[PDB]
Amino acid sequence: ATVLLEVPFSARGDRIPDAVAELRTREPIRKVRTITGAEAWLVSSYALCTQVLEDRRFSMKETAAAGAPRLNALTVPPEVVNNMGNIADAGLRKAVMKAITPKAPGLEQFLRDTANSLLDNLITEGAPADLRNDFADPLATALHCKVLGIPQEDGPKLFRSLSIAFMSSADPIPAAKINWDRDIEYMAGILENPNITTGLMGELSRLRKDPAYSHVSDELFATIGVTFFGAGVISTGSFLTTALISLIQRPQLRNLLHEKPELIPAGVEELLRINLSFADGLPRLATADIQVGDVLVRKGELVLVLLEGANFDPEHFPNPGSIELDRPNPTSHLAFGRGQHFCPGSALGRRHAQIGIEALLKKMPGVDLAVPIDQLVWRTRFQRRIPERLPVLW
Ligand code: HEM
Ligand SMILES: COc1ccc(-c2nn(-c3ccccc3)cc2Cn2ccnc2)cc1
Repeated sequence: ATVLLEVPFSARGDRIPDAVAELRTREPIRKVRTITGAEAWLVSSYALCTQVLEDRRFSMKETAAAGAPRLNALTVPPEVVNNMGNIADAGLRKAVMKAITPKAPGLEQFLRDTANSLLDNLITEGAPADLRNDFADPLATALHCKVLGIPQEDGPKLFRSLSIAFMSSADPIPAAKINWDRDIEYMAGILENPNITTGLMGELSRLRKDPAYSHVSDELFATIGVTFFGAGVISTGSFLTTALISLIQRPQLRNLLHEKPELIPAGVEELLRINLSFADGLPRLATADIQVGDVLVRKGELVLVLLEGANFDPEHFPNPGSIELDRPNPTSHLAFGRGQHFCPGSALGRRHAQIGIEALLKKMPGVDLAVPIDQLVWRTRFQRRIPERLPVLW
């Protein structure tokens, strides 16, 4: 006898398990057991993943309900699971989304300067260099301090919350509440700090004192800062890191993008499509009985939308494991989700990766792994898949 199939299948971010394609072909929605012991429906085809994400009766907010089957333990207060809904109800969605576009004058040049300085320091120190800890993550942290309007010198401490905040744990995490409360206190202080006049926090600070927002809570304002810093930094740092592995693995593509940087946006779009950064399916709780493929999902059941299921589906992306810069449907992947909860930072995440890669290829055109790929250490029980270190030479 065997036990019910357990998710996640693998913490490795450098290869997709053969099991994904087998499930997609034979059982594109099928029952699995999560790390908490709960049962869930794992959805692994493009067509069914899109159906789930585009039907709001598969609810994000209700995943936080007491007694629900859980993918993993909450690491934030349950109301924060509905963060974007709370932002919209407060009348803040347009202002938040304007503050986090990569369009602020000087932002791209800031990103370019920061990337180049980080790379110069690695060259001075000599190979091997760690492109996660000493390039991709600092670049993500610096970008998000700039976008939020907060001091660069505060970035490192805020960053150090993230290896716990973004755990994917079977049980509640005591350190997560310690760090959450401290970071909330920090952002609350930022809102009262007269030096903070730019970026997302500068704008929130002004709206907070505007009569049209006098009954929006100070807790929500601080929460926006904590959640956008954390989600943005973890997502961009982790995506860039694993994208760099996929690029290093492909010397022909590396050289092409070095020789024609105008193709970097199309290359980043394919790197997004093939990215394994999300460690778990996206969770949703059914609020009605809904037919998904051959399965009638019942009200109250947990559904997990496997992004690499959709993004490697050959019915939608032929030759799915190959980076092709000339696909006719290049942005139709689900790397940023789909529907009501589509990533509000998508443009910023694209630009972070594009500029980081452009700078790396100019400074280190011969970049290559400094260890055999099987020597990378894949973080476990985390909401992203990332190597603990990414050692390179050039
Ligand atoms: C390449 C980088 C990024 C990737 C791959 C990514 C991926 C995603 C995905 C897949 C979702 C949907 C989650 C779901 O539907 O359950 C999402 C949502 C979200 N992302 Fe991103 N993201 C990235 C960058 C960013 C940045 C830069 C920010 C903020 C500065 C950000 C903030 C958020 C937030 C707040 C949500 C929740 C949206 C909602 O619930 O409506 N992300 N992201
Ligand atoms: C729906 O927009 C969201 C945005 C962010 C989060 C989230 N922020 N942080 C976090 C960030 C910084 C410090 C500490 C915690 C962790 C999560 C993800 N998480 C945990 C439990 N359930 C979801 C959530 C929603």
